[PDB]
Parts: sequence; structure tokens; C-alpha cells
Amino acid sequence: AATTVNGGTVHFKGEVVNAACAVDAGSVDQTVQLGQVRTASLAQEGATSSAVGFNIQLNDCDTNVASKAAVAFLGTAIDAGHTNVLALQSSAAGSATNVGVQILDRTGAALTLDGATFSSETTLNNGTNTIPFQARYFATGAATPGAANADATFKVQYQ
Amino acid sequence: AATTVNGGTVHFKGEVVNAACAVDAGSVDQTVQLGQVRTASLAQEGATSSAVGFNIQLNDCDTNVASKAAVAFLGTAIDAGHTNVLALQSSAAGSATNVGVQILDRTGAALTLDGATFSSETTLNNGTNTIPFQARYFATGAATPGAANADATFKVQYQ
Amino acid sequence: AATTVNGGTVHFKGEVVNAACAVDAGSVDQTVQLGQVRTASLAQEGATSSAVGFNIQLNDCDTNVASKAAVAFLGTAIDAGHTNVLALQSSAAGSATNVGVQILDRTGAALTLDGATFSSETTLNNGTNTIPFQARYFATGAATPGAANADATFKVQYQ
Amino acid sequence: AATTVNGGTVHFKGEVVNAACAVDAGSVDQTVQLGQVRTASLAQEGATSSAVGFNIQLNDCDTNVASKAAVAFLGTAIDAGHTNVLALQSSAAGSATNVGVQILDRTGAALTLDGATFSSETTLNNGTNTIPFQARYFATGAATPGAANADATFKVQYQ
Amino acid sequence: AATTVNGGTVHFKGEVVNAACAVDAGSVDQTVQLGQVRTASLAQEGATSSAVGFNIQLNDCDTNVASKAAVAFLGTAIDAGHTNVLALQSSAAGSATNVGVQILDRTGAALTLDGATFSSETTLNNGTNTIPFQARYFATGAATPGAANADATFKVQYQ
Amino acid sequence: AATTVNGGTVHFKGEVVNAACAVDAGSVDQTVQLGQVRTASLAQEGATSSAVGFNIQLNDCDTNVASKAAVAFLGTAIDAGHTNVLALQSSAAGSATNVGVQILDRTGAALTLDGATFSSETTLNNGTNTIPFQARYFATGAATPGAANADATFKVQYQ
Amino acid sequence: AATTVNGGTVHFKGEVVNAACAVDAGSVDQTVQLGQVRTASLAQEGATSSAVGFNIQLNDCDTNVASKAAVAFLGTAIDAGHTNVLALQSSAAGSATNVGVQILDRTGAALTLDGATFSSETTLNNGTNTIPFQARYFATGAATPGAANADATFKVQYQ
Amino acid sequence: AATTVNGGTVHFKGEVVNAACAVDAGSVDQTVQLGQVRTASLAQEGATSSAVGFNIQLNDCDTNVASKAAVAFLGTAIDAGHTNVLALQSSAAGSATNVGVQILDRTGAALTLDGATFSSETTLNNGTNTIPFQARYFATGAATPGAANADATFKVQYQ
Amino acid sequence: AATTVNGGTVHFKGEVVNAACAVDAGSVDQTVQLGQVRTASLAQEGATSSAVGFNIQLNDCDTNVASKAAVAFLGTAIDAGHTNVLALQSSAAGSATNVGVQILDRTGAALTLDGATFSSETTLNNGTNTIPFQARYFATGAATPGAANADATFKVQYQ
Amino acid sequence: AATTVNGGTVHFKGEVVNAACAVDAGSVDQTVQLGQVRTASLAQEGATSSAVGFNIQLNDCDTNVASKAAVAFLGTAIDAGHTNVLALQSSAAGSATNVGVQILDRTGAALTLDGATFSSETTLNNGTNTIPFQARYFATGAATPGAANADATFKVQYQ
Repeated sequence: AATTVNGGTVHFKGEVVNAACAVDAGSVDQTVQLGQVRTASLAQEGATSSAVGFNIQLNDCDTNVASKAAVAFLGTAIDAGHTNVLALQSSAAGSATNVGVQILDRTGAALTLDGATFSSETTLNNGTNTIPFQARYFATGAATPGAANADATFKVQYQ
Repeated sequence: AATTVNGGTVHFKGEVVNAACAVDAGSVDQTVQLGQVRTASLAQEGATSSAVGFNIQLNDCDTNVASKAAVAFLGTAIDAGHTNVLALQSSAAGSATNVGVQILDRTGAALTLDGATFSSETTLNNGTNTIPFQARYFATGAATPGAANADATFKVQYQ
Repeated sequence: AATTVNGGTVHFKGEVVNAACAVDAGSVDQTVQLGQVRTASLAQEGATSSAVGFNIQLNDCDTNVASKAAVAFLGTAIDAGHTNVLALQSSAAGSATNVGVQILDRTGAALTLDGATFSSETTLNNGTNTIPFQARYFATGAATPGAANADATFKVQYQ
Repeated sequence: AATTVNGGTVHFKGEVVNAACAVDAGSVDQTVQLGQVRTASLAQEGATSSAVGFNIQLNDCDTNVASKAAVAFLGTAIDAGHTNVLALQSSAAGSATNVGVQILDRTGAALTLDGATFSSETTLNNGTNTIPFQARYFATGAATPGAANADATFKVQYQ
Repeated sequence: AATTVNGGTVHFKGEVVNAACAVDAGSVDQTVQLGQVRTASLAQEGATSSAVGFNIQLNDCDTNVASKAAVAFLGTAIDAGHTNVLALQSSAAGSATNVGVQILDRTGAALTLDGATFSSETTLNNGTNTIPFQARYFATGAATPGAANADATFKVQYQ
Repeated sequence: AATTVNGGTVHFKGEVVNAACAVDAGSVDQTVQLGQVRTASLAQEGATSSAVGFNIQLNDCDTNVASKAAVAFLGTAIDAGHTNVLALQSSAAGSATNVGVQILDRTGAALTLDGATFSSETTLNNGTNTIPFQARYFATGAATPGAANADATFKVQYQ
Repeated sequence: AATTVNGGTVHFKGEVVNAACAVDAGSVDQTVQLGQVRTASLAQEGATSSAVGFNIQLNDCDTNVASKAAVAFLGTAIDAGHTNVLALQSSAAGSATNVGVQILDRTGAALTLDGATFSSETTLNNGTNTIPFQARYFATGAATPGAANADATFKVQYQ
Repeated sequence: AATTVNGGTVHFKGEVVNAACAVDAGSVDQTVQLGQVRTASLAQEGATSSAVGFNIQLNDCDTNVASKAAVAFLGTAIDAGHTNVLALQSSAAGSATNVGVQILDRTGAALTLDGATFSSETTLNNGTNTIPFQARYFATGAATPGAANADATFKVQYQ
Repeated sequence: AATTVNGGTVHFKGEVVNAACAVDAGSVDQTVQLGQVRTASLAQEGATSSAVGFNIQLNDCDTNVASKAAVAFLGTAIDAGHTNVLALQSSAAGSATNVGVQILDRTGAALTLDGATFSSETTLNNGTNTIPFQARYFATGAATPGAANADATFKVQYQ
Repeated sequence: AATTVNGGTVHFKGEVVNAACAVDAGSVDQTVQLGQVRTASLAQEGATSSAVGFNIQLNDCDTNVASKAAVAFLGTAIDAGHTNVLALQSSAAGSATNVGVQILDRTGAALTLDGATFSSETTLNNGTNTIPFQARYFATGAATPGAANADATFKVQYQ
């Protein structure tokens, strides 16, 4: 007849914020696939790859509370002279060298990765808003092959 | 020649059940991302957020053994007045207050988290079935900001 | 010489059914775009928007095995009083309230989303068949603006 | 007799808006095929390609609520000097350089891609309206070959 | 007063080429409807259907750069014995067997689908040029009924 | 010398049928423009518009296999009391209400849209045949203005 | 005996209007072939080609509801200084430069393409009415060769 | 004033290669929907299904470095007698038995899944190239119903 | 002023190897979720479950040092007659009986769990490599319900 | 009746601090898997492996008490000349020699391990903050193989 068995476990992740908007579930933790890049494209300091787009979706926006939103990213910089270039990290072996990841805001400029220098402000509408961003590779030398993964956290400022 | 090195470890997790179906490997321990919710949407007792879907997939179902499946959820309720509201838990500091997680079955009704009140039955077909569920935030008063993680186990009943 | 590099990954999804027909690859996981709807069109209980069509294609149909096909849909209903209205789900913030998605079969009637009430039967021919459906918005009260995404699974019955 | 098998999944996308018009399902997410452009046409700063037309269809318009509509586009600018030139993005390799995409409104003028500077207002009629736009390539230098894809979001202002 | 709502997304597709001509936007991604064909017309190896025409349009052609163009097609061949016959592909079920698609160039000869054997050259005029092609069904045996869809990419050589 | 560039893609669509005839390429996916209709000609239940013709062309007919052909249509009917009236569908907003599309066979009678009630048979000749049909608007009440688009698939029966 | 096969699809396009007339099916979406024009005919600002006539047909007109009809056209103007000259569009390469398309009403004057400046009113009669227009090329400088396609929408005002 | 809240995390994935081409971001990790297949089509050893196409896109190709590309696939074989048939894997219950996935290269031959046997070579152009492949189901016996998901990695060889 | 508090502890784990490759951080200690399995699928000696895939990723591979890699697994065998069946272990109570875990290499054969019988060799590319494996349940008799957790270590051999 | 048995013991670990933030429970005692590293990478003094990221999560932050946080790490340095290289420790036998673990702050610089030299200050927001760090291997000579585990203790400074 009726059979009951142990099923499993569910974990719920989320955050309550006091802010004019709320970040969408699909934007709080997202993966941006950059694909591959040739070393010939990163052969000296300052070379950059092509860009890949990624968005931060804000939901439930209330323009009476704030009309503008900006984003600031925080992560490990590749070195002291490249504070806007995000260092690679996956494993102790096999990462590309002399390459980092740059995050560009909607003005096309790379963002400083100190978690305190915000992107250019974007006017909000009520409800859903989408903040565009780009990610690319930046060479701090003659790039050598390997995995090129990186991580950053972001915070949103509402004015 | 052949150089051999120690490589690492693999842990296998699973369960053998005497039941008409088996829970899919992706459903036995899943994370549901709710995203953010504004405190302005949880400003008083009984206010609820928007919903996020999640599923429990059953595999290898044999309807000659059982024609219907139901799910019961078990977790720590927020208080004895709200038995269908899951208390938040991630750390001793920084969680939201006056907010819990509610799990709704396919009828849209919040489920009691006592591990014994089963959801509305769903008719099974042979092979794969997908039992739908929703999660949302439920305010037990005026919500304050903070992390809003929660956990629950579930069991499956077959009739 | 031959330069070999790591390329990437490919995931294959599919299913083997014992049935007179097989659901087409483009029908197993389809997105239906509804567009926007004005709140003024969903201003009170029972108001419905305009409809959007979507099809379920069946391939390799063998009418010697089954002459008819029907579809049942399973999803989270908006509440217990509206069992043919799909609840909205994208994120914990920013969804429309008092609105759900209704799925209509080829008779124009909304389908119960219990995964067991099958649509009106359609006569099959050998080879390809196209079962038509419509999706519309159903207002359960005075609708408020926001995102209006929803999901549902379906099963096919052959007679 | 009757055989029931697992079918698939349907995803519904849409939005409820409080506005004088609703954006048509075929305009909320559309692809504009620009075709090819020769580097000889984009050999210096300020060179532009030929234009390609695309529309934004507004449905169910209510001239009593608002009589004019305008569109503002938001995306990543190619650089601070060209705030009306959309930067290219598909992948980390193989995009054209020194080229971006310009969006022109019905007066022939390129729109600033800040999400805040709206196009020239267009008088609405009741029901269906079609806002015309053009897209073209803009060279910020001597263009090099590659994939020229770009994305932008848009918001509609009703007055 | 002005009410502003979130509109939608626009995706732009294109390519910058260093070539004498540029492929027209209507020709970079086109659908060729072949219609139906009877198995009676495809009843043994080497049987062919009637042909459907399709063109590739080249814009902005500068004969001072190249006076001739040719097209090579790349796709999956049906087997090793028919390298000029495109394999069918739509879905894991319901396709015709013993049939493929042949692409004839302007001389009536079926093209090899290796992406390296170019069609017979066509003389270019300045401006717009239209390269004719045909597609037909080719039977590798007694053909059986089913969907018959196929895909192929093409490249253009300028001489 | 030869400059080779990537050109684009071609998709081929078609079907192999085991039948006395084959539907023409221009008749498998056709758009019937009905034009405009005044609400004043659709002011009450049962009011019909003027008709527009459309044909389904059958090719390669062999009357030794079948002498007669008939067409059945399938779509979403406007309601359960109006099984011969096709429902409108383009977008969640902006469609006409209380109006549907009626398809008439060569006797001038409206066809049931269940995909199973075939039209009156038409005697075939060898080779090309042209089955005539009409489409008109049918008012199920007092029609309101808006878009009136609709969709139907058809099947052909040979006897 | 009887064999049934999948036939195809039919799309119905149309509109329900609350107006004194209804636009004919042959005029809602028509192509106007202008032919060719020599660059010698368009060698400086203000030069115009010869005219090509096109009509908008109004059916079922009810003179009791309205006696006059006028038309307004909407499209992308070539630039700010020529608001009555339609900018060209087919593709990113190979369009004529310094040329646009002008639309003249029955008084011979070019219409402003803002969707709001209506043509000269024409007295209606009951039943069918034909509203004459002309299209011509207008040079905004020394024309250069290339494709010269353009599109516009129109709305009809009844008084 | 300015309220700042914790936003979320972004994960960047990519790879720097010393190669003539770079694999496109949409091809490093792609899902191939095969759709359903009937057991009737897979009823004995050697029976195959219909094919689904998929591509591997190579970007920024430099034919002065390599004129040709080939692809090798690595995965778990179904058994020792079928090294070109990919074993199914999603979960410990509910997979189809006696079925695997075959990957065919552009010649129609199934590839050996040892990550060392390369597909037939394809001639490259500068810039974007699209290597075609197909996937299909292969029966090693009388296939039984169930889920049929499979995975393979691939490497690219340049010559 | 500056408040300083005791924060916590960080434990770093890793291994320096003299080898051609280095095992990836995500592959030195990974968990493999098998999901549930029914006793009905394990009702006699030699019955197996469906498989779940898992990979061992090798980083920073230098093919000049070694061209092939193989993996050997070591754990507790279920008994003397089944040296390729890993025994279950979690706790003194509640484990399934007559079931163990089987690890298959890329040829689909089950591996002997003695840390000395290596899987079939896989050809390496420079940089990142992914060795595929599968895990399934194996029945040594009529399986009984309970937890089914198992552990194995592995070594890598480079040739 | 009711059987009562001795169950077990629960140990509770935590800390009360007087500070603007509180360290998250998952950050007070965390393991960082570095993976393997080849000796060929650490072949002389000053060689470094690739990096692995680890975070210190601060909960419940109150920016009115302090707006900046910094971290200082304490552990046994490898020798007097390398005060920013953490000595390895797990057991009296089998550790790697000439290698240690380096901890890098968000500026990319290695942190001195005296417990008193704090990383670069990071601006906080209210609630949850995440301080990014990286860990890598550093060679103080020709590295030799063996286990490479290390432990460090950290303290947080709030200004």
C-alpha cells in the first residue's frame, strides 16, 4: 500500500535587503563563459581580447526610493600596478600566466576591483532593470596558455 | 617510464529504496536560489515575496507498484504559530529577522514542515516524473535585512 | 605540426519512450514569449489577456499503435480556487501579483494543472503531428505590474 | 490501451506593465540581422555602413492614457568618446575591432546608449503602433574583420 | 505625466569582412522550403526530386578587388559514399531514411560538402550580385517517409 | 589571390511522404492576408466578414494511387460552442475580442478544426492540383478592435 | 485505401478596426517597385527622380460615419534637415548614399514621415475608395550607386 | 542618501590557448537536445535513430598558423564492443538500457570516443569557422525506455 | 579606533608531485551523487543500476614528459568473489546489503579496486585534460534498502 | 511503550566579539583545497604555482561602527628570509621540501605571516561582506614532492 521513504534535502539561498531594488535570483550567482582566447592576441602588455556581455538584473525597482543604480566589483587584483585586472584562480596548477580578467561598465571603461569604486550610474525605471557589463582578457605580458577562471563579488549602490 | 603518483579520493553518496520510484541524483540535494527581496515587500505580518520554482524529479517509476506520489517536508519552523514557515539558519550573526521560507505544493498552499503532512498527490507516469514546488519568503512581522538561507529535508510517499 | 588543445564539453539530452509517437526535440523544452500585458486589461477577477499560440510536435507517429494523443500539464497552481491557473515564478522579488498563466487546449478551454486531466484528444496521422495550444494571462484580482514568467511540464497520453 | 509518457517542459515569459501600451511579443526579444560589411567601408573614424531597419511594435495602445511614446536604449558603449556606439560582444576571440553598432531613431540620429536619453516622440493611435529604428555600423578607426554582434535593452516612455 | 517601463532586448548579428563583396543580410541565414516529395519519386539509389532555387546575394561588390566569386558548402554528408549529399537532421525521431539534400551550383552539378570544393566561378558586377543555386532530394535507397530537414554553412571565395 | 571569408548558413525544410500527391513548397507554410474588417460588420453573434481565398497546391499527383483528396484543419477553437471558429493569437495584448477566423472548403461550409473532419473531396488529375479554400472573420459576439491573427495546420487525406 | 499525411501550416493576418472604412488586403502590406534611377538624375541636393504611383484602397466605406480620409506615413527620415525623406535600409552593405524616398500625396507635396502629419483629405464615397500617392527618389547630395530599398507604415484618419 | 547593499558573485570561465583558432564561447559547453525516440526504432542491435545536428564554432582563425582543424571526442563507451557509442549517465535509476549516443563527424561516420581518434579534417578560413557534427541514438540490443543523457569532452587539433 | 579581534583558522591542503600532470583541486576530493535506486532494479546477483558520470581533471599537462595517463582505484571490496565491487560504508546501522559500487573507466569495464590495475590509457593534450569515469550500483544478491555510501582513493600513472 | 536510549553528544563552537562585523561560521575554520602542483613548476627560488581563491565572509556588518576591514595572518614562516611564506606541516614524514604556502590579499601582494601586518583595507557595506584572498605555492629552492599542507590563523581589524 502506502510506502514512505527518505527523499532528500533542499537548501534555500537568498538575502533580504533594504534597498530601492532587489537583485534577481539569476544574477546573484552567475557564470560568464568567456570561451577561449589565443595567446597571439595577448602577446604583450595592454593587449585585450574581445568582450563578452553579462548583465546584472535588478527587480522590483521603486524609483521613488532611488532613481540611479551603480555597481562596484571586488576581487583579487593581478598585481599592484593593475588594480582593474582580476587575477586568475582555479587550482594550484595549469592557469594561464600574464593574463587577467577585466570588467567594463556601460561606458566601456574597466572597473577598479576594490569594491569601492562604482560604475557609471544608470537611470532606473520601476520594476525590472538590467545593468549591462562586459568582461574581457587583459595581458600584463606575453600570455602563456592555461585555464583562465576568475571570481568577483559585487555590491549595488542606489542613489 | 611509468611514474605513478597518489591522486586523491572519491566519495559516493546514494540510497537503496524499496519504492515505486527513485529520486533523481539532482533532486536529492539541491540548492534553490531565491535572490533578493526588499524589506518593503515584507513590511508586516503575512506579507509574502514572489515565488521561485523548484522540482523534485522521480525516476524509474512503475505505476503498477504505485500510481501517486506525495512529498512531505521537515525542517525547523520559525515559531509554533507558523508551522508552515521555515526558520532561517546560516550563522550566529547576520540573518534576516521576522522572515521565513514557505514551501508551496502544486496547489499553491504552504506546507507544514513536520515531516508528516504530505503535499497534494500527483498522478505518476512510468519513467520520469517531475513534482513541482515553489519557495517564497513569508514575513512574520516587519522584516529586517540580512541573509535568508534555510534548509529542509523531504520524504516521499507512494500510494 | 599538429597542435592539439583542450576544446570543451557537449551534453546530450534525450529520452527513450515506449509510445506510438515521440516528442520533437524542439518541443521538449520550449520557451513561449507572451510579450507584455497592460494591467488595465487585467483589472479584476476573471479578466484574461489575448492569447499566444504554442505547439507540441509529435514525430514518428504510428497510428497502428495509437490513433489519438492528448496532453496533460503539471505545474504550481496560483491557489486552490484556481486549479487551471499557473502561478508565476522567477525570483523572490518583482513578479506580478494576482496574475497567472492559463493554458488552453484546442477546444479553447483552460486545462487543470494536476498532471492528470488530459486535454481533448486529437486524431493522429502517421509521421509528424502538431498539437496546438494557447497561453494567456488570467487575472485572479486586480493585477499589479511585474515579471510574469511561469513554467509547466507536460505528459502525453496515447490511446 | 492508453500509454502515458513523460513529455517535456514549457517556459512562459512575459511582463505585466502599468502603461498606455504593451510591447508586442515579437518585439520584447528580437534579433536584427545586419549582414556583412566590408572593411573598405569602415576604413576610418566616423565611417558608417548602410542601415538595417527594425521596429518596436506597441500593442493595445490607449491614446487617452498617453498620446506619445519614445524609446531609450541601454548597452555598453564602445568607449567614453562614443557614447552612442554600442560595443561588440560575443566571445573572447574573433570580434571585429574599431567597430560598433549605432541605433538611429526615426529622425536619423544615433541614440545615446545610457538608458536615459529617449528617441524623438511618436504620436500614438489606438491599438497597434510601430516605432521604426535603424541599426548600422560605425567605425572608430580602421576596422578589422571579425564577428560584429551586439546587444541592447530598451525602455519605453509614455507621455 | 511620463510613465516609463522596461521594454525588452535587441540582439544584433553581423560580421566585418575584408573582402571584395559583403553577403547580404537576407542571405547570411536563410530558410529554403523544399516542399513535400513522394517516396514514389525516391524509390532507389540515385533517384532525385525536383529542384528548388535559392540565391546568395552579394552586396557592395568592388570588381577592382575581385572579379569573380565562388561558394563552398560545409555540412554533414549522409555517408562516405555520398560526399555531395547532405545528411538530414531535425530530431532523434521521425526523419526520412535513405534521403539527403543535394545543393547544385549554377552548372547543375552537385557540390561536395567539405567546405573546400568551390562552386563554378561567377563573374561579378559592381554593386549587387545574385549567385543562383538549387537544392533537391537525393535517394540513397528506397526512401522512407518522414521529416527531411538539413543545414549547411557556406563560405565565399573572391578571386 | 583568392580571399575566402565565412559566408553564412542555409536551412532546408521539407518532408518525404508516402502519398499519391505532394504538397507544393508554396503551400506548406503560407500567409493569408485577410485585410481589415470594420467592427460594424461584426456587431453581433454570427456576423461574418467577406471572404479571402487561399489554395493548397498538390504536386505530382498520380490518380492511379488516389483519385480524390481532402483537407482537414487543426487549430485552437475560440470556444466549445464554436468548434469551427479558429481563435486569435499573436501576443498577450492587443487582439480583437469576440472574433475568430473561419475556414471554408469549396462548398462554402466552415470546417471543424479538430484535425479529423475532412473537407469535401475533390477529384484529382495527374500532376498539379489546386484545392480552393476561403478564410473569413466570424463574430462570436460584438467584436472589439485589435489584431486578428490566427494559425492552423492541415493534413491531406487521399482516397 | 485512405492515406493521411501531414500537410502544412496556414497563417492568417488581419486586423479589426472601429472606423468608417477598412483597408483592403492588397494595400495593408504592398511592395512598390520603383525601378532604377541614374546617378546623373541625382547629382546634387534637391534633385528628384520621376514618380511611381501607388494606392491605398479603402473598402466598405460608410459615408455616414465619415466623409473624408487622410493618410499619414511613419518611417526613419534620412536626417534632421530632411524630415520628408525616407532613409534607405536593406543591409549593412551596398545601399545608395545621399538618396532617400519621398512620398507625395494627391496634391503632389511630400509628406512628413513623423506618423502625425496627414495628407490632404479626400472625399469618400460608399463602398470602395482609392487614395493615390506617388513615391520618388530625393537626393540629399551627389547620389552614389547602390540598393535603394525603404519601408514605411501608415495610419488612416477618418473625419 | 546612497544605500549600498551586498549584490552577488560572478564566475568567469575561459581558457588561453596557443592555437590557430579559439573555440567560441557558445561551443565550449553546449547542450544538445535530441528529443524523444521510440523503442520501436531501437528494437535490435545496430538500430539507430534520426540525427540531431550540432556545431563547434572556432573563432579568430589564422590560416597562416594552421589551414585545417579536426576534433576528437572523449567519453565513457557503452562497452568494449562499441567504442564509438557513448554510455548514458544522469542518475542511478531510470536510464534507458541497450542505448547509447553516437557522434558523427561531417563524413557521417561515428567517431571513436577515446579522445585520440580525430574526425576528418576541415579546411579553415580566416575568422569564424563552423565544424558540423551530428548525434544520434544507437541500440546495442532491444532498447528499454528511460532517460538518455550523455556527456563527452572534445579536443581540437590544428594542422 | 581600530578594533582587532581573533578571526579564525584556514587549512591549506595540497600535494607537490613529480609528474607530467597535476590533479585539479576539484578532483582531488570530490563527491559523486548517485541518487536513489530501487531494490526492484537490484533483485539478483549481477544486476546493475544506471550510471552516473564523474571526471578526474588533470592540469598543466606536459606531453613531452608523458603522453598518456591512467587511473587506478583502491578501496574495500564487497567480498572475495567481487573484487571490482566497492563495499558500502557509512555507519554501523542502516546500510543496504547485497549492493556495492562499481567504477567504470572510459571503456565501460569495471575497475579492480586494488590500487594496482590501471584503467585504459588516455592520450593527453598539453594543459587541461578530463578523464571520464562512471559509477553505478552492482547487486551481489537480492538488495535490501538502506544508505549506499562508498569511498575510494585513486592514483595516476603517466606513461 | 516508549524506549529511551542514550543518544550522543553535541559540541558547540563559537565566539562573542565586540566589533563592527562578525566572521561567518563557514569562514572561521575553513579548508582550502589547493590541488596538486608539479615540481617542474617550482624548480627554483621565487617560483610560484597558480592561485586558488578563498574568502573570509563578514556577517552583520555595521558601517556606522567601522567602514573598513583588514585581515592579518599568523603562522610559522618557512625561514627567516621568507616571512611571507608559510611552512608546511602535517606529519614527521612525507612533506614536500623547499615549498611553502603564500597568502595574497586583494591587491595581489603576499601577506607577512606575523599576525600584525594587515592586508589592504576593504570598504564595507552593511550586512554581508566578503574579503577575497588567494593562496599559492612558493618555492624557496628546487621543490621536491610530498604532502603540502599548511595552517594559518587570522585576525580582523575594523577601522
